[PDB]
Amino acid sequence: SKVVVPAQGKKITLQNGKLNVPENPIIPYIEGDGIGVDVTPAMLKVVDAAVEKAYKGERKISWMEIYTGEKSTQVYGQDVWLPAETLDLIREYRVAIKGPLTTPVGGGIRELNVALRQELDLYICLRPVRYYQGTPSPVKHPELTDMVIFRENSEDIYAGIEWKADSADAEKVIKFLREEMGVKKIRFPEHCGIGIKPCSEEGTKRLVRAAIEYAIANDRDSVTLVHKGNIMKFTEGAFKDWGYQLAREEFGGELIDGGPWLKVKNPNTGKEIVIKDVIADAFLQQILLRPAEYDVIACMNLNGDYISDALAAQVGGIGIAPGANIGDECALFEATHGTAPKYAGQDKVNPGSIILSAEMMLRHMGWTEAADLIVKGMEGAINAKTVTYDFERLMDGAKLLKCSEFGDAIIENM
Amino acid sequence: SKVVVPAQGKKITLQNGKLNVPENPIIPYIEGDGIGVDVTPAMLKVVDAAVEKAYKGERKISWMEIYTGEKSTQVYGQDVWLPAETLDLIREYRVAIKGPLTTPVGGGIRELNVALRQELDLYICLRPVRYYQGTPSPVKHPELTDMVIFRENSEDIYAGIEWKADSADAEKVIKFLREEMGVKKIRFPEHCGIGIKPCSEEGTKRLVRAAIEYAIANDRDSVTLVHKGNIMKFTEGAFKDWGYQLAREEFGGELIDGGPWLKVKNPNTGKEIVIKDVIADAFLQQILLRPAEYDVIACMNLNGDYISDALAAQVGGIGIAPGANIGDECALFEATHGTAPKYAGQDKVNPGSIILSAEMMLRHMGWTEAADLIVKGMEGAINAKTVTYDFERLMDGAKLLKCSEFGDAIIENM
Ligand SMILES: [Mg+2]
Ligand SMILES: [Mg+2]
Repeated sequence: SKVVVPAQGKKITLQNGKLNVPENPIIPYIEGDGIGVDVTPAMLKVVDAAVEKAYKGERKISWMEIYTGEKSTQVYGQDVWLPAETLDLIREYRVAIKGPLTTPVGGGIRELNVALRQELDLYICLRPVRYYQGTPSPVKHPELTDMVIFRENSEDIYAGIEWKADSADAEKVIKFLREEMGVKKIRFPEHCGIGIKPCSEEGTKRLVRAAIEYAIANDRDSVTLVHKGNIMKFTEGAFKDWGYQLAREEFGGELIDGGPWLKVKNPNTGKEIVIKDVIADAFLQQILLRPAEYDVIACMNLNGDYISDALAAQVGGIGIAPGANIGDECALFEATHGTAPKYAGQDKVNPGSIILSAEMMLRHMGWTEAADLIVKGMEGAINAKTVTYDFERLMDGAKLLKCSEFGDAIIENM
Repeated sequence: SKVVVPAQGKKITLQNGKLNVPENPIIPYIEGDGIGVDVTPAMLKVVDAAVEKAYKGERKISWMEIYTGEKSTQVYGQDVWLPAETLDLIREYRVAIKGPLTTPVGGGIRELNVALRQELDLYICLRPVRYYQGTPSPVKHPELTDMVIFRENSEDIYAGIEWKADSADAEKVIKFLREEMGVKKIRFPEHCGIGIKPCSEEGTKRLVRAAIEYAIANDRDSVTLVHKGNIMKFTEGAFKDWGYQLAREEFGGELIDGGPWLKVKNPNTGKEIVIKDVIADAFLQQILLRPAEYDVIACMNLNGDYISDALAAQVGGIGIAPGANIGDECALFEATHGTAPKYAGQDKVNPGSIILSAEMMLRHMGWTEAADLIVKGMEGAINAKTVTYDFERLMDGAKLLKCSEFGDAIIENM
């Protein structure tokens, strides 16, 4: 109703599990607030250059702007941060990509990024992190990191089931706990806020199934389930046991003998994928001390949040980290950084993240060559030391490029 | 009743907030399971050498072995992993130190380490991490890390309030949530485990008060509250707001203008301590990318768990990381690593952690000179490259010492 749907262009179709992508598909994009106004132009430009170059004019993307966050209130009225048609359109057109989103404080509004994931049931947050040769890193050997995070998006403490301290609701559930459930374990029951952490068996099994499958399809070496199950036995511990059980029941998992680790034979490459687990705080140490030991990672929402942030910082990619939120009916690719309002409009921040989310999207559409051209361009520009301010501060010998220029530098290196 | 309390020796006294330490105090020690049998002898030895050297025979520690974990079942019978007198004795004699602890699976037993903290109400987990010059580090600039973690020990999801999926209890609280609380937010209510996360106002304020005080007393530069309050508003967000409020109300905090950060003037040194906060996943990035920006850290239980593990790995100290659990009535110093059963009895693992927990204990007793001699010894042995296998693997030019020998190497460098 304020979205102008492209005159030329045709809907991506979901013909039973498989995407049927036309040569001129309509892709919804949400510009994003803050520096969204800088990085989303650079991304439209390098993606159009990359499918122009790859298919020699045969294909073109019809971009369709849709709204969420701050831009949505400037388009539909002060009070609408998430248009109900944004959710219908993402679902209708099947893939979309978004820039950073501002969520307001003072208005009782829950995080808009999370809200999209939950509302659309995009239960897989897929964050690939690998080192791009030449980016400044705080660690001695960032080349050793080549991991893929499968973070569960729909349950855990992120579900948003909580009550304020001294509220009547909190007073009530705490009464239910102490009186009806007999819980003698809340140190201070007065002035106490309460959060709920749910972990179901369908919720962890649809995620782990996606991770092992990814591992077969890209014939990766292992799947590590990470969890804090020794303390939280019935949510995080349950997660790990449902994960092993699924590897045993659906993927023909066998004990690497003695247990607990399992071996899954990739039906395609013949290799063996080790299914293993490690306690989450020890994992935070293991990624820094022995990164080559880990490959595909499956975990719950809060852990997945932390893991991907820590790993993106160690490969020097806190501004070039790609992200996808995939459900069964649609997928939403996104910049993983914030809106950085101080820099908005200066054309200076790194477009890197949203551009690599655009390559994940292209790869997801099956337009593999266009997607290969982008990681080619990226490697080329980073190696040329033709870089944006955030990388140049840390490099000696680098040429400082604006956001839009770094876009053109990716197209030059294609 | 199986504890032989020293013939010579005298109880530490708590004469209203202040410890009255005699010259021959009785200190309870729990040996620990696994490599506890290797590292606890080395610690008794370097601490006795350090108070012998410091006070020229005037003082001596009367060590009193008390039991928990696996050793306790070999002493009191198969079923007692935590003697009720362990808790009375730690509380009576005021300071104690423990080695690693095995908690069994298959028996419905909750983590013995956590259980001690909760049972004794030791609400401050105090983990100092700083770099020891010469230890192998995975990062380029570990010298930049000099942080102190104040982790809340008594509430959060660690409190252990959870129910199994398909259990009657879980069926009941989920019914209460959906029907009586109107929660439409559990994606899969069937086959779902449920965990409870409590965060009270007395619980976060007794912790933050301890952290700011530490900061005045050691005139550190800042206190960072870390939290995930944008998602968990009423527990982690509450934590941050109760923390700012306490800095404002008790420590005369003032806006570093515009907000949100506050300035506390140290009544002793005259300097200003900045009180600030940062979202926890971004913090995991900030410690690696800008460690010099952070000093004293205050956070809840799960975050504190993760932060200290990640920081100890970046300074190369996953085996020499000290720890204290401090309450108002007693304190328990501890090895922070696990029991490492494959290595137990080989005299090979690093005694480093429990020895630096012993220096924190000495420092806590006011026996400062003995405590200074230990960090002197430690620096000396690490710099001599006279080291245990875990450091030698990563060093070129190092002399490989057994656990007990590394003990003697600390006494030589004193
Ligand atoms: Mg995050
Ligand atoms: Mg831990």
